[PDB]
Amino acid sequence: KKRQRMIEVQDELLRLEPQLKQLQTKYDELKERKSSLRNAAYFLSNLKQLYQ
Amino acid sequence: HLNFLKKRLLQQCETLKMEDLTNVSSLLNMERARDKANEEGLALLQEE
Repeated sequence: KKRQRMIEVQDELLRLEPQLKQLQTKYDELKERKSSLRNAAYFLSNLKQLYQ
Repeated sequence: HLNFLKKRLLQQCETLKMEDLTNVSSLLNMERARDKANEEGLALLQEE
């Protein structure tokens, strides 16, 4: 069980690192993808909707 | 009855520790109590 505890913590350390990287990627992708187009494709087309 | 008891001695000794067995048996008994404590500790910690 103690060896199993070390293995699970090793998975738990790996799981923690993977979840931290995945959540960092999640926040970055959320911000970039969700807000860029809703602001760029909005404004760039709204600027086109303005100027053109 | 004492002669017959020496007879019991001569009867079962041929055919076939104790204080140390008793003391170390008790010692291992609380050692295994501490052990089931470590088991509930390790099992519950592994479960969480």
